[PDB]
Amino acid sequence: DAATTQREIEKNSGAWKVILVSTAAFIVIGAIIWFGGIG
Amino acid sequence: DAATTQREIEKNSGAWKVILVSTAAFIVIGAIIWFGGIG
Amino acid sequence: DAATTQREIEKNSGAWKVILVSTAAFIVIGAIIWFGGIG
Amino acid sequence: IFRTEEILKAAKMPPEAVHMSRLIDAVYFPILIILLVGTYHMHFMLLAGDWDFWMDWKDRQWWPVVTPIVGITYCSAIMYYLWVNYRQPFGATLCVVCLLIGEWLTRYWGFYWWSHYPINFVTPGIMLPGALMLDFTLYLTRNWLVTALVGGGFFGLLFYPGNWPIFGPTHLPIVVEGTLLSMADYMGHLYVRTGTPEYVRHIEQGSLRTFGGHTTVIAAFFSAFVSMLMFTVWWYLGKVYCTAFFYVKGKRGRIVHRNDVTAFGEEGFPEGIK
Amino acid sequence: IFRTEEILKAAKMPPEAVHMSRLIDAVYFPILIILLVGTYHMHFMLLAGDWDFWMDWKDRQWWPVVTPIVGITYCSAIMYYLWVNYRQPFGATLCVVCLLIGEWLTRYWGFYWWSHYPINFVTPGIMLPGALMLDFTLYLTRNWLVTALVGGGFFGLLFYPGNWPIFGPTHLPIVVEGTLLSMADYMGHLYVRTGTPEYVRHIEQGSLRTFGGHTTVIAAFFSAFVSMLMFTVWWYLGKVYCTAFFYVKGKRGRIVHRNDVTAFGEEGFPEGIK
Amino acid sequence: IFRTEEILKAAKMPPEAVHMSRLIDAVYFPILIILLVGTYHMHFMLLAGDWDFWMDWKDRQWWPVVTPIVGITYCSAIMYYLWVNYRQPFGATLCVVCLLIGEWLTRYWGFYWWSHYPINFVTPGIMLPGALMLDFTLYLTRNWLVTALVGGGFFGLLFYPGNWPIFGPTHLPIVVEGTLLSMADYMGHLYVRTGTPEYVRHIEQGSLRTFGGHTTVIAAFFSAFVSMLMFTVWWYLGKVYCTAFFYVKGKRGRIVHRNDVTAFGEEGFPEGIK
Amino acid sequence: YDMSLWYDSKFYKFGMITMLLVAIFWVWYQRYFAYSHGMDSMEPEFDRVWMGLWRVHMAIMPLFALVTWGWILKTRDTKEQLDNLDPKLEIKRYFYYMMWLGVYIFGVYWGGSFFTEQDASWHQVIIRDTSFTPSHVVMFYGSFPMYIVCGVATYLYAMTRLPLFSRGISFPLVMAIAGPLMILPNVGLNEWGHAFWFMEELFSAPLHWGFVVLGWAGLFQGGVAAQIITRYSNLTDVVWNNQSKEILNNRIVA
Amino acid sequence: YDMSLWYDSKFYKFGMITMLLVAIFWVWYQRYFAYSHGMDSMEPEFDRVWMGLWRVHMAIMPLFALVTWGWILKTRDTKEQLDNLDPKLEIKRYFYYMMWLGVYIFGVYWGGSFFTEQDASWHQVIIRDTSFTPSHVVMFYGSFPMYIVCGVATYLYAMTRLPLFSRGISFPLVMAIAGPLMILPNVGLNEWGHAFWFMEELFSAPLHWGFVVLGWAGLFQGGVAAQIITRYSNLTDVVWNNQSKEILNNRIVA
Amino acid sequence: YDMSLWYDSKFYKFGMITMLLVAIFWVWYQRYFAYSHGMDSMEPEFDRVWMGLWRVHMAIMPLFALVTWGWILKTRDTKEQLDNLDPKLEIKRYFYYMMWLGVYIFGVYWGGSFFTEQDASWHQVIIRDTSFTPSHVVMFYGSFPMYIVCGVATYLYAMTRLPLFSRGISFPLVMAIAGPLMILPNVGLNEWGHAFWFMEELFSAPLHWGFVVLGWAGLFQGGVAAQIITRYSNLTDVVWNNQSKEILNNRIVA
Ligand SMILES: [Cu+2]
Ligand SMILES: [Cu+2]
Ligand SMILES: [Cu+2]
Repeated sequence: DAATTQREIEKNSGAWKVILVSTAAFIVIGAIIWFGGIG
Repeated sequence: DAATTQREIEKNSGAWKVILVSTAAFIVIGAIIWFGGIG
Repeated sequence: DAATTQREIEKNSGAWKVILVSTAAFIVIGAIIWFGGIG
Repeated sequence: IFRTEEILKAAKMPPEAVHMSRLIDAVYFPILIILLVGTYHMHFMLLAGDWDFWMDWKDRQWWPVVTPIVGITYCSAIMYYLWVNYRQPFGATLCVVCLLIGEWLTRYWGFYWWSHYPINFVTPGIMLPGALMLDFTLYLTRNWLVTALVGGGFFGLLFYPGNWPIFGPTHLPIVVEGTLLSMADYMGHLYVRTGTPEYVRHIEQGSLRTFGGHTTVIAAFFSAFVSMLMFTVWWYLGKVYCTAFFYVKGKRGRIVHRNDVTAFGEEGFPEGIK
Repeated sequence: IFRTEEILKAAKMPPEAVHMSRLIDAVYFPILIILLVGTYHMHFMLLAGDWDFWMDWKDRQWWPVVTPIVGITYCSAIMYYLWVNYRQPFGATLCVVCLLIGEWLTRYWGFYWWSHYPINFVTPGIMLPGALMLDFTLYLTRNWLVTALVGGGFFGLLFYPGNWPIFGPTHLPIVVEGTLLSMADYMGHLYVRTGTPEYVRHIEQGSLRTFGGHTTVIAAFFSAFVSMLMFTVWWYLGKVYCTAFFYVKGKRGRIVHRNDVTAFGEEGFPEGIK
Repeated sequence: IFRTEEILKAAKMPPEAVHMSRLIDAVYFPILIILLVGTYHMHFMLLAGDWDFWMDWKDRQWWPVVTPIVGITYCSAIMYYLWVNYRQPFGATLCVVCLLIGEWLTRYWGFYWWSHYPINFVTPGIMLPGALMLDFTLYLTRNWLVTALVGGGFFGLLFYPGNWPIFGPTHLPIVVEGTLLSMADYMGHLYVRTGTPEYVRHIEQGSLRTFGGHTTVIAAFFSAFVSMLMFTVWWYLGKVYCTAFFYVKGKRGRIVHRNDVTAFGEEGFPEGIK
Repeated sequence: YDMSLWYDSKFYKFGMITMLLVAIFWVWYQRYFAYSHGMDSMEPEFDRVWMGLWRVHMAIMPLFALVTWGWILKTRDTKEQLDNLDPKLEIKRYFYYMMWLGVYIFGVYWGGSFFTEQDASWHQVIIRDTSFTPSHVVMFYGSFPMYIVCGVATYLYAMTRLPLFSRGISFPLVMAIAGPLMILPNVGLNEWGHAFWFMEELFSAPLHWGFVVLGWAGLFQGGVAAQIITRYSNLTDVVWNNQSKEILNNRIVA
Repeated sequence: YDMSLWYDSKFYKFGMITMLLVAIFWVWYQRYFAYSHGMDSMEPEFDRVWMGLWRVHMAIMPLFALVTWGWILKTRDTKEQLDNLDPKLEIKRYFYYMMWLGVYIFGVYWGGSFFTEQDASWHQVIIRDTSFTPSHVVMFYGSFPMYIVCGVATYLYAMTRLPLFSRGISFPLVMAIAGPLMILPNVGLNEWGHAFWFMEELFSAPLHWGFVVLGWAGLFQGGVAAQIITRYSNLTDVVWNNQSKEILNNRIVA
Repeated sequence: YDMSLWYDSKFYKFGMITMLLVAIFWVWYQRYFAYSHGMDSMEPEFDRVWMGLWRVHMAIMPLFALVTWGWILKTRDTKEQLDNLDPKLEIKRYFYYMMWLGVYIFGVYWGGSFFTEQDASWHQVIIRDTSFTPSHVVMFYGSFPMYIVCGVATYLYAMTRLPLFSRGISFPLVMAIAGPLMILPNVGLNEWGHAFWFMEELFSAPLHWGFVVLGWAGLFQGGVAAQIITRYSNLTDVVWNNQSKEILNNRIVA
């Protein structure tokens, strides 16, 4: 159909950014934890 | 039917007496045993 | 049929000789082993 | 105030049928309660009753491990029965309540009023918060595997913190003849047990591989882990316990398994009732 | 004088078929006897043969408990086979008779005529009254669960009284070097066993929790109780031992279990024979 | 050069389907390799890894018995999977190769480059000839019971002769402080193991019932015998591991096991493709 | 509507009160004769009191079994009467069967729960466990056979008055009863373990684990109740919803 | 022909390289902080380094689970879209499901094989096993939850994007994932055995046999792959052999 | 009527007498060479006598297996001859199969019963068990392989001359033979237990319990005889009751 090509072209670009905003954060949130000595 | 009402009216009065002649005896047979020291 | 009577008359005489040539040999091969001390 | 009239209308029960159903409930439910009391009490006392009886057996290694593993067994099976057959979420709580009723009856009449032991020395005590949380997990998740995991974790973890208010004060130190004891230990020595000497206590003893500050915590997790297994196993045992068939026979004398089926549960039976 | 002609007429067997059936019986029954001798003898000797071999191993704790539990196993399975397949009640008696035949053959040829031990020192002895009573219970009750209960009780209880006439005289006291011994003990010491020293005897030793006057009685009941279980278990094992199917295959190469059925046992086959 | 075009023509695969199948193989086979590495490595190290780690644990009693029994388990199941599903005879060899790859990776990175132990002290070593001969037996016989017998015998027997070239030179005698040691023993003492003292070695110790000249030989046969059992058992476990069904539900909410079937494997499907 | 046509509870109440009174009498006997005549097993007074009670149990319980089982088997329903059974009478008979189950379960509660922790309680005021200790007499020789009789009687009634139970064999019910039944022969294991090297100090000892495995059979109440509820639903459909009687005779045929 | 319509591997490659880099970072952290700050568990530097890494794991891994599971469950296919799914897209989605399985199995390899013999290696250079030893932090608190997230995510994707997995419950897949999943709670058994009389000296000790029994569930890959291959053959028949689509919807119905 | 058309017993009698004579010869050899040359395992006469007998067994028994199995497999019936088999000849062949079973069971009796208590008898006149003790040679290396050959030969004959056995795989027969067959490899367990810490003093020791578990497979004679009796009844119906032959070829098809 078309909604297939489009719903799936939207989850390619959607999935490749929940990957790149989690890569960055998870490395920044764990340093803030490592370098801050929380606990 | 009728034999149902009667066969079952006969086991009500029949069962309530095998209960009252066993209550009495079992208490009299076990005393005769308790107070007689049989054995 | 006939091949039944004959295939089976041939395995009677065939089986009674693989019995009598193994009886003899097995007793001769194990003596040659017993009396020769092979090993 | 719940939705009972809708349930009764969906079941297509005339008022006499509703009254007959109410009588069935009022007859069967006490029977199930008494059976749970008896059988669960026997199972618990003959698998974990020794730590249950005495105050000085409640330790950091064996009591909080043995008790939940033994307790989860009947709870899982009764929860399976109730949930699968009638969609009732109060299985584990009912099991533990029955166990505690039986335990209190025997402690008051057997240990105290016959054997002259004090009541405070024989507090069992409770295992109820874990059963309640397991029931809540089963109701909220509706999945018995997620229930196995989370509820078994809860059951194995909440045992010691839930019993600490009862047996925490019994750990206050006392000095007798220049020797340090826990108050539970001195209570155990004070009240003579002719059949139970000291050396039979299966309690912690310390080890060179042991972290004394973490003992209970480790015992809190191990007892949890096995619980997650035990639940699952006994859940399948529930399917064994609900096996209801008859050995019917005919002709050659052959025996066949036969199942009696509910007519109301068939495809078109409810529509043809009217 | 029994009802054999009626049975043969109900089976619809021509005289040549009757003769062929008689030949089948005369060929197969000795084969079953020899198989029972061999396998039952191996099982009994490798599970309970040590108490069986020697007079001084026949004690009040282990012999009358181990022997019936080991003996009931083959008896239950063979009784299942015979009763279920052919309605023959002589299973346990046949098993014990085969075991005793094998035992006597080996004791005479192995222990006595080769190892120079006296025959009286190696009496096994009997386990036959319990098997006979079990067979009678199975025939009279026709129910295998009531048979399990009552016959297992009989099998576990009658072992010691049935063997007492054989080994009772061996318990007469003797005094050797100022030490009291049972005559079985002195027989064991007299005839040297290079491979069997004294300390390997798994016999009673007494305990501070033991009532010496009741020992055998307790051993008579425990051995009974387990028997009631063992029978039942091995009865189900009989159903495993009668599993008779073929792995047939076709086309994709798929293997399916296939059962060969008796045509005479079908619904209308006997009526169409004529 | 084998017969691949005939196989592809019999499967009725268009060229795009052939390319898609090749991509499936190239994706799935490394996944299976990595899974075998991980799981088989965990199983082997946590059942028989202690004799695997150190040179002085490789003895005549426990190493050549424990190692093949542990190793045959995954091999039998993976061979079942491959042979039954795809007619592929390289199961056991693949398992042992994956185990050795994982072992070498961990020994180089964990034991040597992190814990500073020498590489020669942590040779595992090989278990490959037995797996190869088991694969050859399975391919040549095509029967999994004859394969069980012969291949389990080979697997249990060829372990020690196949490892002797690696650990034979380590048995040369040395004299330290007037005491005789094997060179493996002195290597074990030389390189300190803070967590592994001497007394934890489960190695031969000699016995008064022991024939020192036959020890390994006996260990070569026992390990074989159990292997013949283990294979068989795990072969059935393979059928458990290939169980592929779905819990489907409908209407009353009833759950039924459902199997997805291959359409190409039906009776007339291949003929109707054209 | 008429309650009495499908419900009656006099026998259930009588059995419940009688069992409670018997248990109370056992408790009073234990509290009156244990410390004064039950401490030493070799004293003549120990015989006269506790072995006398044991003999009373050994003579009364077989009489109880005989009377109950004979009455149940004697007033039996023929196959003709079980084929044209009035479904209202069938509802009443299923209520009776549930009440028999309740009496049996009350006996199991008395045997396995109350008179068992009371035994552990006795095991700690005595040097060592005997065989006819005050506790044993009341349960091992009293409570144990008591529930067993009720169990048999329960099944008996069902497979005599309930056509379904007279037709097929209620698998769950079998185990539900056989369990506590087989618990009594486990006293042999208990004694053999206590007297020999299976140790005696713990009450939760491995030799006491035969009782738990045999009492796990009491959890087949799930299958028992499933059968009861299925039959109750079928009877409700037949009697009140004017449905065909064929649902009562269709699924338990050969 | 067009490869891209039924095959894509970017996500698989990214996950593989990311997992490899995470494992390499764990190895470097162990080799840099174990001998200098991991020898004594009571030192403040031990806290600041290894318990800091433990806290980082405890804060990141739940975030990983939340993000992955929420994204998978949020971009879900409705029952309408899963009923008229393009079979070429179904082939692509099955490739994606196999790649999710591959990532999960790579995590299992890192947890159970590499970072386990590295632990035995650590068990011999230390006096006794602790609880947050350098090794533990990287695997027990790092590798273990890591593969578990991937496992759930794998199943999640399948039962969200694969109609068959959204229809029936892939029995083999369940066990394949539940196994290594249940391996993490077995750390409780490990610690309880080490700290008490189950001994600690051997690495192949009976308390370490919970992991092997739980990882035997990873052998249900046979059933998983059987389902995958059956569906792949059906899709090949439908797409390229011009066969009827009814073979895709016939055998997994009620 | 004609007995010879469906019954013959010459081979059975010959095998029985030959096995009995072989056992008698083994007994005579044991009684003549055990006390004088079997006491010490390091003496040259021990070699020349008992290891010579062991070598004779090791050379003769494989020859026995080869000859018997090759003759059975060489004079095989083709699928054509097994499809139009004369049912009287089928009765005769089933009698032959029962006789092969009888020879196999006689071998099992010699191995497991007679030459086993004779071994316990030898275990008490010697210091400790060896490996080629007089007893072992006759059974472990003689009686054991002997019955195994007969077992294979029995099945061989059946699945070569009996169409049913050539069609499907007689599950019970498989176990009935495999059991005593697998008993011979259990000699490895026996030796390993004797030589190491599994103790040797008792004959009813746990290491001797492999033989009982493997010989429990000999109880599948129930299934074997069930198959034999079912086929015998079908043949009786076909031959003498003039019933259709279709009952012989209906139930063991794909
Ligand atoms: Cu007691
Ligand atoms: Cu560790
Ligand atoms: Cu021997």
